[PDB]
Amino acid sequence: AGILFEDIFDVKDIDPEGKKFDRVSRLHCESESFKMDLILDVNIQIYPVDLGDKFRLVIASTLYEDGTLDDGEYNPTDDRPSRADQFEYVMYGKVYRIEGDETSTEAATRLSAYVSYGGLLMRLQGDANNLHGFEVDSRVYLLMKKLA
Amino acid sequence: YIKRVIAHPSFHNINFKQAEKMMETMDQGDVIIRPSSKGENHLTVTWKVSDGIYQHVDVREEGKENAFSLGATL
Amino acid sequence: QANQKRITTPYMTKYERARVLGTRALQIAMCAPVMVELEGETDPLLIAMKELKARKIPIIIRRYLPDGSYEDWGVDELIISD
Amino acid sequence: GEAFDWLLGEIESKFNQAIAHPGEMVGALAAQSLGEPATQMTLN
Amino acid sequence: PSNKAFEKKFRFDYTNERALRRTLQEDLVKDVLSNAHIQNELEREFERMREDREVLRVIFPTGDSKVVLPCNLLRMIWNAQKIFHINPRLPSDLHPIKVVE
Amino acid sequence: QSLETRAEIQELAMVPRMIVTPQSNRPVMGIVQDTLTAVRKFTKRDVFLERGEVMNLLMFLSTWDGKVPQPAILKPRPLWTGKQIFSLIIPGHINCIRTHSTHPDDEDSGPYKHISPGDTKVVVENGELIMGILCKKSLGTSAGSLVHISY
Amino acid sequence: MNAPPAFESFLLFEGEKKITINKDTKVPNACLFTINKEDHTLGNIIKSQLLKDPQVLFAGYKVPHPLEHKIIIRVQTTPDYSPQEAFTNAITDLISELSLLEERFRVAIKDKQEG
Amino acid sequence: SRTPIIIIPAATTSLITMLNAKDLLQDLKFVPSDEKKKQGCQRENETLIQRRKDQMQPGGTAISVTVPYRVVDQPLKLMPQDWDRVVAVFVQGPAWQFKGWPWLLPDGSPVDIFAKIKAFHLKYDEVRLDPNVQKWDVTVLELSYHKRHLDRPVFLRFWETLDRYMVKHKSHLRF
Amino acid sequence: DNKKKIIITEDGEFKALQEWILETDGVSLMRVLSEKDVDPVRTTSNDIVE
Repeated sequence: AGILFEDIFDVKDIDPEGKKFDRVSRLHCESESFKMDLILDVNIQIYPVDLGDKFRLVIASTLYEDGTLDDGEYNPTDDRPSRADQFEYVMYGKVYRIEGDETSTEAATRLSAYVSYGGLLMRLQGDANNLHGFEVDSRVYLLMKKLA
Repeated sequence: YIKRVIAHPSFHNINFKQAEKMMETMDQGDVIIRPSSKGENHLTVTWKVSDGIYQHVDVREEGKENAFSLGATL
Repeated sequence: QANQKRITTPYMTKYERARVLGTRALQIAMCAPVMVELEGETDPLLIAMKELKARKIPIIIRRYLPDGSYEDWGVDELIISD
Repeated sequence: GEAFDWLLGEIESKFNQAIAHPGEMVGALAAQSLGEPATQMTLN
Repeated sequence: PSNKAFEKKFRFDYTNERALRRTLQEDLVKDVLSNAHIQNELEREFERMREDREVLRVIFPTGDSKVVLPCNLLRMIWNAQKIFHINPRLPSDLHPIKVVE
Repeated sequence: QSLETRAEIQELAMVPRMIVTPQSNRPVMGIVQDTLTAVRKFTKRDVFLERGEVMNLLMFLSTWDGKVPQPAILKPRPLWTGKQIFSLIIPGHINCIRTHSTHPDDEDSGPYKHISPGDTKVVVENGELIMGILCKKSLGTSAGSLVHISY
Repeated sequence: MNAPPAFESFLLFEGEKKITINKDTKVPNACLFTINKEDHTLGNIIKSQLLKDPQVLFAGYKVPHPLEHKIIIRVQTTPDYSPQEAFTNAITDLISELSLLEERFRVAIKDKQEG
Repeated sequence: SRTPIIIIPAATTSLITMLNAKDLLQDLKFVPSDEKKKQGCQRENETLIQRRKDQMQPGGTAISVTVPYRVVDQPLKLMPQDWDRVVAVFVQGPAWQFKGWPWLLPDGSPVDIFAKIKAFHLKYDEVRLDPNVQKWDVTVLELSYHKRHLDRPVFLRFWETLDRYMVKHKSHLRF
Repeated sequence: DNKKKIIITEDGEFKALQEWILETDGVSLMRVLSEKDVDPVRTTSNDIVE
């Protein structure tokens, strides 16, 4: 499959510290199935989001359901079936940091995975077992779909 | 014969008799490339067919900027 | 100062590089025999740079010590960084 | 282990690159290095 | 750093086996725990660092740690981590005696 | 006037060899004036570029290897960020951390230390501008700037 | 004293070629078209038309120096297509659009003049 | 069999030669062929490479698999199935080496072969890169003449690049 | 801190203590150094010939 994580999130706050950029807003969301915490910068000019919205979020290492990997280069003329077809907002990024509450003697119980989508930053935080596909320097896709 | 500039292991700026003299003590199948008396666009390849027997092959040079240089296509 | 124990730096200095390249280029420009394959090269400085990278410059650097002695280093015995 | 070995080689290389070159006219260089900021500053 | 912090950060701890298992691979852990020559080498390493620290205190009698030196070691370590795809969240195969030597 | 003086100048005094000065062990040249003001705007978090604009800019990148990177936003429309293009400009795989001039003093001790609300922490990792707004502190002549680390 | 003649920006010098074609060797199916004595007018229209072609992966142009009169157009296509073909088809499309526009402008002028 | 094959240039002027190729790829360290001639190593027509690679497995477990690799100095004497098994060849420059191979264009340009299989080029950083190499599509590996600690990263880069491409293209073969 | 007294506590940390210092208008370094209660290790002058 190539899916690292999936859940449904509720938007709980937008730009709590005030708006920092005109076309980008920071979402603070919580998921219900896995109790994950999310901070996500979104291009709201092209994909507007309102308080209390719900969306399905998928983090995938590939867009191809057959699990094939990508070169990381724009391939606009490829027409293989793509996960992106099922989703409205798709970003491509890189894991730049993984933090945890591990001690010198104990493995982490809570992990935080940080991703940069060309400078739009995401922080996915929760129980370490949900975040075991994330590796620093790996490229991921973020798939988002509002649901009513 | 005209001197040339070819930094090849088997190239020697010697006349035919000089090449044979040095080639008598060499092994079978060895090759010595020397300037060709035919002109400035030719090269002579001498190889030892057998002890005491030597074959000279004339190689033409095409596409050279100077006479001493090696032709682009041989 | 017997070259058995040469005590100066085993690296070619930047000043030695500059002057060796210049001197060899002038020699090439004056029809000195070349030490590498020139394939499609004509500028004497570029040829001298090729020879330097090939470790073929036929020049010896004589380094004078403050005491008055000297050490002779073949240009190919020195480490070329830049 | 591999990264550590690469690191040792890199440190040695950079250190040797940092060493002063005989022939360096450090007196003139020091004179310029103190005079230029002097032109940057004021009388009072 | 204070004496306690200095010892905490810089002195290799070859007694705590759980922490060692977190940081080093199993064979290295067994070697570090059992071998006594290695443990003496690590203790000598720390004593050398303690003497260095006293010397530094003499050289910089103020607490100014900012110095001008040739090789940016931290940037080199970061470069090594990236070049060799080091995963920090896994035990390493680098024997601590290999670092000292 | 001679090959020897020409070689001297070439090997000792060309502009690129002079990029770092021994007066203060830092670069003497940085990015100035229009380029500096513009790059600060270019690397803001909300700078998005279309396919055509990206292709034009890549037209002006002499070291470009000819591969268009995957856009940071693929849907609903393909959009590249300023940081992606600038990452294409950065050489090799250098690593550098700096702070933008408007970086708040208490940010590094609160949460969001590694996810800056204002995009005021510059992180170049593996030759890629992951985060942060570039300015004089990152592209100027101060010690430890990006141009210094590149040199 | 060092002023270039004004005609230098649009008159080809003796032996100068209007257009040269080279392969871009970094990537496959990519060509660089160098055009002499042309500027943003042609370069921009040609690039925009090329971007309309779905088999063109990359199209861009630049003037290397404003005091010189050369433009460079870089075109990459899919392997089932050629940058030469894309360039030719782009010029044909632009000519067609201009011809239609001229006809329709003539018709509109006539309507306006009659009443 | 399923062991991949690597083709080295035949000329001795290249920075990689049969004996030197085994050392470079097996140990990921550089040794000039001149040093090996001093050592008097015996050149073999066929050579084997034993590379230890950790296997990506679920649960984080790693098993140091030692997949052999086959190196052929002379590629003409290979059967068609063996030619299919080939996955990598180093280009030393001139094209006359390649002529005589399958999948070669009538003109003589080997671009078809390079499209089908991955081709690298190995040379010192200082040396100007062969224009004939630049026109084709072959990766380039730069080795410092003096610094010997820059070889492990570059040969790791070669192995990683060959892997990535090969797993994408041919998975039946034991990468 | 450039004129504060910097000590190392028994815990091994640098600590800056505020203390009184005197600045003069002229210089008699030898006599001032020999005054009681004057620190003869740190008391200095800005007049290099002295």
